[PDB]
Amino acid sequence: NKTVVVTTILESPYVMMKKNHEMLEGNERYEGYCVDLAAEIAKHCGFKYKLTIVGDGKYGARDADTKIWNGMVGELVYGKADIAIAPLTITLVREEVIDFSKPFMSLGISIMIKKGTPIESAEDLSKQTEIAYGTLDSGSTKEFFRRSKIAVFDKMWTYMRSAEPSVFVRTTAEGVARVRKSKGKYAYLLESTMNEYIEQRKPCDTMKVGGNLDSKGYGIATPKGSSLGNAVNLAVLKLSEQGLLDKLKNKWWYDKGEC
Amino acid sequence: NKTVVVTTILESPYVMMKKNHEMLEGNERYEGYCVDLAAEIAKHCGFKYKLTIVGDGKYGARDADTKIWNGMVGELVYGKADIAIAPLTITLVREEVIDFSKPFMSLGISIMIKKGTPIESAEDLSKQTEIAYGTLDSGSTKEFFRRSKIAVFDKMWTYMRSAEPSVFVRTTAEGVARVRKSKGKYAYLLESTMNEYIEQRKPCDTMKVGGNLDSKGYGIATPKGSSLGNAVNLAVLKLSEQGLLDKLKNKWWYDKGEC
Ligand SMILES: CCN(Cc1cc(=O)n2nc(C)sc2n1)c1ccccc1
Ligand SMILES: N[C@@H](CCC(=O)O)C(=O)O
Ligand SMILES: N[C@@H](CCC(=O)O)C(=O)O
Ligand SMILES: C[As](C)(=O)[O-]
Ligand SMILES: [Zn+2]
Ligand SMILES: [Zn+2]
Ligand SMILES: [Zn+2]
Ligand SMILES: [Zn+2]
Repeated sequence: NKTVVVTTILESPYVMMKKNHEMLEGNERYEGYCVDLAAEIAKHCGFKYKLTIVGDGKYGARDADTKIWNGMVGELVYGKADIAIAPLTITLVREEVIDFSKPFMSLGISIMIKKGTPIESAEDLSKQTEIAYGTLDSGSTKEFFRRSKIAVFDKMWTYMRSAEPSVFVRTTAEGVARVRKSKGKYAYLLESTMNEYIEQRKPCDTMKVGGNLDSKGYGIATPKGSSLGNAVNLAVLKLSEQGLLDKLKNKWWYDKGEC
Repeated sequence: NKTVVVTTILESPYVMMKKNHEMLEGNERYEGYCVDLAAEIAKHCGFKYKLTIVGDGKYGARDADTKIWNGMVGELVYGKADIAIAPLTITLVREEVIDFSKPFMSLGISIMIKKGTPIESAEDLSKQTEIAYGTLDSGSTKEFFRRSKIAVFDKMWTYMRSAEPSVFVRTTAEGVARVRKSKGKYAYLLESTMNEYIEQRKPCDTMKVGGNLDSKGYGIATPKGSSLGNAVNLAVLKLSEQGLLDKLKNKWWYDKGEC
């Protein structure tokens, strides 16, 4: 019986450093939605675990011409972690190389603007040029636009992939800072979950506008054919049905919202 | 190469008899979201199929005494069908005996009222007796209330399980008709998908009120360990990422709206 290595990512409010983390040890250094969820999954499946932050700070993408997976997906694919408990989006290209539980949280790509920005939709972004816009790198949102055959989204991708300087950012935090610092001249495309969270945080100067561009979910991921997969899947469904996932969302998004 | 037997259920707008069904044969008798979905799934997985309407007209529940499954779930469990393509809710007790694809559509339990009924929430229903309320039999909504430790819902189940005359119905259509003819003295608990569909159909006298009580999804189901399960799962994700599922939702819900 071995300690399960959990890969996750510093992404608020999923996993964050506790204020006093320096004086704490192991799993106690972290807090957030996925820290709470990991404890519950492990309890219900009966395993001990170690939270580890993914080394390259990425979600997971396959390099073209190198074909190596980076991020949390890479940690699973190459045997460095036993399970990923993170806001990791269920996508076809990932499900081909790793296993996902049923989803524990729903989301869709969405638009973040600085308040007052003259934008209400993706169509709006696509039909103008004054306001720049981009996505996270090495994630499922970038891939959505890269692959889309829908005219509005193809138009946005054609713009974003060629825009200079780059409209892509390394972390969600970078995208949010760029929105806040650009006086309305930058909009950020990110998952509704993260958008909704930031909307509840000081300085309360951003907001989600328009509907979501797609509809999908986060899943708990394991290496393909892992024996952990079945129990983890059943645990997600149990925690869903018992209302835990709704409680955790309220706790980390809304209960202590600052706006 | 064998023709795949698909079990499904007559439930609008998922599977409906075409107006001219009496002169049509086989799969062409039927239309709707799940008829379209079946055709897409079959094309991407490369099989031929026959749509069959579930014999007992039920989704699926286990008899507490005999432990025998009925409905579509039973047809899969006992080898009568190869796959279920229907608004079949992903649940823990079901996933223990059959396999589900990743979800193709989201839903939550919701309240249907006759327009003008003084009800805004589940909490409202629980705190009164003038307006009776019930659910579908042999489905996931009934099981939700039976197994709910949440205060308001637990209170609701105690009322419903002992209600006389019975507040439970055999079909969604029976529930809706009961709302429409009870002059506001019956409210129906049903999935948001079906609620939102009915609200857009003549005679436009019903309404979805309040938020959803939970958050979950429908999946394509296969018997445990079936060879079809893998391909079906990937096909759902492909259709999701293509925007096809969104297209079908708009086609059958809102393009066909008449209120
Ligand atoms: C997260 C709660 N859901 C809803 C949900 C999640 C999700 O990824 N997608 N993708 C779609 C395409 S429709 C949808 N609905 C859920 C949870 C467990 C089992 C099924 C659903
Ligand atoms: N959740 C995304 C990362 C965030 C984004 O791409 O917007 C993923 O799994 O790649
Ligand atoms: N979709 C439900 C049936 C409808 C309901 O229970 O409200 C099921 O799979 O059981
Ligand atoms: C397994 As428990 C009810 O202590 O989270
Ligand atoms: Zn620190
Ligand atoms: Zn628990
Ligand atoms: Zn197709
Ligand atoms: Zn009770």
